[PDB]
Order: sequence, then structure tokens, then C-alpha cells
Amino acid sequence: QLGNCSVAGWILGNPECELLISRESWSYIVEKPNPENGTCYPGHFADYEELREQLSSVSSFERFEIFPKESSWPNHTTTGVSASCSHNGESSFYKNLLWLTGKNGLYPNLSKSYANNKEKEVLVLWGVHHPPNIGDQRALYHTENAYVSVVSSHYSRKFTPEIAKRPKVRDQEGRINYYWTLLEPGDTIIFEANGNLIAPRYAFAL
Amino acid sequence: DIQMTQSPSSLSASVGDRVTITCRASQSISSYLNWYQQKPGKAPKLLIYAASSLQSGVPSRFSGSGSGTDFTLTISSLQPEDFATYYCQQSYSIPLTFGQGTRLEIKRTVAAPSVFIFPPSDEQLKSGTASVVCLLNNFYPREAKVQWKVDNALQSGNSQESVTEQDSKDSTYSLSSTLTLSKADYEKHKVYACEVTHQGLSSPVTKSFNR
Amino acid sequence: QVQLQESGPGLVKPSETLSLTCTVSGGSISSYYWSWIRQPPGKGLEWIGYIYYSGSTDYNPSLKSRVTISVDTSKNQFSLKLSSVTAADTAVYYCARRRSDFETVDFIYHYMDVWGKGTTVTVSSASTKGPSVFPLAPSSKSGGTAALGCLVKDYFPEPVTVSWNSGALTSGVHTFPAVLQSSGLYSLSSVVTVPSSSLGTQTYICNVNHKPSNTKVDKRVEP
Ligand SMILES: *[C@@H]1O[C@H](CO)[C@@H](O)[C@H](O)[C@H]1NC(C)=O
Ligand SMILES: *[C@@H]1O[C@H](CO)[C@@H](O)[C@H](O)[C@H]1NC(C)=O
Ligand SMILES: *[C@H]1O[C@H](CO)[C@@H](O)[C@H](O)[C@H]1NC(C)=O
Repeated sequence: QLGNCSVAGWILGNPECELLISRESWSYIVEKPNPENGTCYPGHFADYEELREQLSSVSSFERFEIFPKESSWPNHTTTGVSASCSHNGESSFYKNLLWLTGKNGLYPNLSKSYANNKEKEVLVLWGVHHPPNIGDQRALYHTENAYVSVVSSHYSRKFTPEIAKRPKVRDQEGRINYYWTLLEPGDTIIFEANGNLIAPRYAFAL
Repeated sequence: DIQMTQSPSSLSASVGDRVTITCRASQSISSYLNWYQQKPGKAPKLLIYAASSLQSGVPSRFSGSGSGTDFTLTISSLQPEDFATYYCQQSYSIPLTFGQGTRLEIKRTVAAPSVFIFPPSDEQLKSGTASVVCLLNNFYPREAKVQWKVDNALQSGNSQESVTEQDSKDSTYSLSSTLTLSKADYEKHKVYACEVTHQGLSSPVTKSFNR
Repeated sequence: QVQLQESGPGLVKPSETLSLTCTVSGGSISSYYWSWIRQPPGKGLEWIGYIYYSGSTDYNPSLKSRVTISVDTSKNQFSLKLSSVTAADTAVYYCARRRSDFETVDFIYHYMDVWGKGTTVTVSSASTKGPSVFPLAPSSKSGGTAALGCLVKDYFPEPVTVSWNSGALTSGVHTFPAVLQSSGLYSLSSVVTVPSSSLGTQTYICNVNHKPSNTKVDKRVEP
């Protein structure tokens, strides 16, 4: 049961999506015909339908912190929030993602990796920020030429995020594109970046 | 592309007063306006960024407000140090334009100048030119008349004056009047006088020397 | 902690090129915009352009053809070059840091927070000339106040710096704005009011510095 939230909203961590008792059981989810709370920050969720179908029928579920805020990101700023993902008249963000930006005027090249040791496959989501102007790009990630590299044994993307001013949606001209994969046991997923990576915080083992 | 217009061009306010100056953008810029304070001979100093955010190190008596096209810089309690030219600047787009500036002058009580005269020096006279300097020190207001007279004749076209910028502590002015003569013409005469008239002086003050 | 200092010649011949350098101390060129601003005498501020630490430039359209801003991470410096200079380019030139800042990523703004001291550049076909300094001696004067001074005369170009007693004496000192004489040379007077008693219990020496001619002369001022 998702109430006013979509699968996107529930699985990404929309603050207005307070479905947190989770569970391991339904076969079917639930949605409204036109859910109001999904991707609060505008952008494109890659393979949405495919996720909804693969997310139908879960026998065992749990939400765990794949990259914990306090220990995983020492060289970067993790406080990024938006007035588009607002919770109680107060700018917030996705609960299962982290908006990494610069700390002390730098964005150092990062390299993070998670080895699946849960016997079962873990659902990993992330994002890539596409700023509306080069100024925001420079202000946030301290480079003009960013790369985001998500690599596993069944998935391999080499992102080159581009500046584009898009029509204002939810008061924003910038976009965060949403991506996901299923990580099989024994496999290890490696994130590498120098900007624009909305990093995963919580994943899902099903 | 964005032109910036400040108002007023100049203003005089007293110590303790609340002074407000306005900046206007030709087209909207939202909150992308900065305020600067420039004191004479110093570089511009950042006061408020993002239209309303006070820069660290700046007194809290400075406040910025506004959005869109119309902005205001406010000094809650004017202090004599606050004598400066104030500029607005847009940070909205290239080519980063400044306002034309507002000159804030401090209004204070009338203060009569102290008058001094300095005959040319033998060192200078040896080179064959004579500067006679008259000093008016620490006066208010700025308006002052300084008339040279050599041998009881009133001079014209051979004196040039300079004035200091308003003092950061006592809000006073100081002026120099310099009479420039050839060594020849200087020795041809004897009595040199500086007559000063000012609001603070009930009757004009004359300082003189003979040589 | 971070400080900027403009360096370069004060005098530049017409049609030739103005070259200014800014030096960064207390911090590094890493991740900031580095800009040049100028101000003609009595004439408000004009933005020239900036350079981002990665090399990217943005210039004022009115100067785009003549201006080259460069950055040198190797030496904590960035430079300005302005080609084919005319009397309209006579101004005080400032280097400054333009930094990006934000309280939440939804609102990202810039501002120029760190400024150099400004360097004065005159475009003239005239030669530099050091000033001649002459004493303004006190006499039967005044209460108990005495005014003495120094006449800094016939120098080019601007500016001169004058201190009293190697900077120990500051209170009561007035150094007037220079005046441009018909000769094309500048002249200014520097005065100080001291207790009349001090005229014998103290020595007074004006220190005059004119950098464009490497002139550094003192003058004793006695009754
Ligand atoms: C932080 O950056 C340093 C740079 O040497 C690197 O060694 C370290 O692994 C980074 N910390 C992480 C991985 O969070
Ligand atoms: C969720 O939807 C409700 C109504 O449809 C809306 O008021 C709210 O702004 C949305 N969530 C966010 C991002 O604030
Ligand atoms: C969600 O439902 C409707 C939109 O269908 C909205 O008007 C209502 O205020 C919301 N209620 C909740 C659960 O926040």
C-alpha cells in the first residue's frame, strides 16, 4: 500500500513517502492512478516499468544502509537538500540517496564499492545531477568536466553529465536522472566520480 | 546586459540617523545583488551578498533587502566611519555590472578652520620657484573662501587648492591653498596674506608674513 | 587570512600593453574565480573579467578584444593584459576573488569578497620624474598647536606615499589629494598638527616615496 506515493517515491525515499514499516510481503504493491508523491526532484527514472514489475512479488525484504552518511563520505559535503522535496515546510531530500557536493572548496575524485554478501540480490539506486548552468556545476562540484562511473559484472555505465537549462518543473530547471540495477550475490558494484553523483545511501535486499 | 541605477547620487545624514539608499535593476535579477562600501584610497569592501545576507566582519547595523528589480541598503545608526561611496552590484549574469554609486556625507556641527601660512623655503627658492601654502584645518562645512593678497593687491589665477576627504572620526575637512610664483616675482613683493571666510568665523581671518 | 596584491608598472605608453599581476597569499588559486576590476579617478567601478581556476575566461564585452586574463597555478598568481591602451584606460586597477556560495543548493550566488589594494596605472607618453621635497616650517603659531609639513612637488606619474617619522606619527596628519599642474606634473602638500611644545622635544621628518622613479627622500622640518 503506497497511499499517495508512487513506486518511485516509495523506493527512492520521498519524505512525503512515509511508508517505512516496509515489510517482506504483498505480491502486488498499491498505487493511485495518478500518484502525487514520486520523484519530487524532476528528472528521468530509467526502466521504471521494469522495476515496478520486478518489484511486484517480494518474498523477503529489508532496507539497509549501503553507504552510511557519516563514514562513507569523509571528503565531501552530504547536506544537499531541495525545496522541491520538502517535508513540513522545510527543504529536504530523498531518504535513500545522498547529494554529494564540495567540501572546503574541493571535490576530490571518489571511489566507493559495495560487495554483496547477503546471499540474495540487492537493489541499488542512484542519480546523476544535470545542472541548468555551468555556474551551478562549478559551485557544486568544482569542475567543468564531470564523470560518473557505475560498474558491476552485469552493469557498466560511463556517464558524462551535461549542462542544460530545461523548462521549470517543481521550481527547478535542473534535473537528476534516476538509475537502478540489481546486484547479484558475490558481485561488487564500484562507483567512481568527480561530481554530479547523487550517491546511494540505503539500498534494498530482496 | 543588466544596467544598475543607484539613488540618491549623494546625501548627507547625521550621526545616529537611519540612512536608506536604493539600487534598481533594469530587468529582474531576483536576489542576485551585492553591496559594497568604498572608503577613499581603499579598495571596495563587501557588505551584503545575495541581496540580504550580511557578510562576516561587517557591523550588524548594515542591512540589505529587496528582490526582483528594487533593492535597499540600510544603516540603522549612522557612524562617522560610515562615510564612503556605496555601490550595488548584480551577480545575475555577465558582464557583472555595478551601480554608479551613492556618496554618503556625514552632517555635523559647524567648526571653524584653523589657519596657518607657510612661506616658501630657501631650498625651493634656490631652484627658482616659490610656493606659498595656506592651511585650513578641521572645518565644517566644506564651503570656504580663501583669497590671496600680495602687497595689498588681491590675486587671481595663480593659486590652486586641494581638499581632503571627510574625516572618518570628526567628520571634518582640511584644505590647502597654494600660491605659486616665480622666484623673480616673489622677491618683487613683501607682504603675503591668506584671508579666510567661513561659516564658523564671525569675521574673515587673515594670516600673513613679510619677506 | 587570504590576501591579494597587485603588481606591475604604473606608467604605460599609448598603443602598448598594460600588464598587471596579482599575487595570492594565505590561500590557493584552487577552485575560485579570479577577476580584475578598475576605477578611473572619481568614476565608479567597471568589471573587466575573470578566470576560473581551470582556465575558463569571461570578459567585459567592451574590452573583449584587448583583454587577456591568465592564471598560473604553479606560482599562486594570475595576470591581466590589456592591449593598445589609451588615456581612457587610466585607472586604479584591482584584483579580486569571486567565490561561489550557497546556503542550500537551490540558491547559488556569487560575490567578490577578497580584494587587492589597487594599483594605479597612467597611460601617458611622458617620462617618469621624481618629486622634489620642501619643508613647510612652523613659526610663531596659534593655544598650543603647531602645524608643520612637506611640499612634494613636480612628480609623475601618481602616486606618492608620504609617512611621518617612519610611520610612528599618524595622528593629526593630512596628506592632500595631488593637483595636476599646467606643466603636466603633480604636486601635493602633507601637513601635521603637533603640540607647539614638541618643536624641540621631538624631531619631525616626512618620508616621501615615489615608486615609478625609485625615489625615496626624506626632509627634516625645523622651526
Ligand atoms: C579521501 O581522499 C583521499 C585522497 O588520498 C583518499 O586516499 C581516501 O580514500 C578518500 N576517502 C574516502 C575513500 O572516502
Ligand atoms: C506530494 O504531493 C502533495 C500533493 O499532491 C504536494 O502538496 C507535495 O508538495 C508533494 N511532495 C513534495 C515534494 O512536497
Ligand atoms: C493525499 O491525498 C490527496 C490527493 O489525492 C490530498 O488532497 C491529501 O491532502 C493528501 N493526504 C495525505 C495522506 O497527505
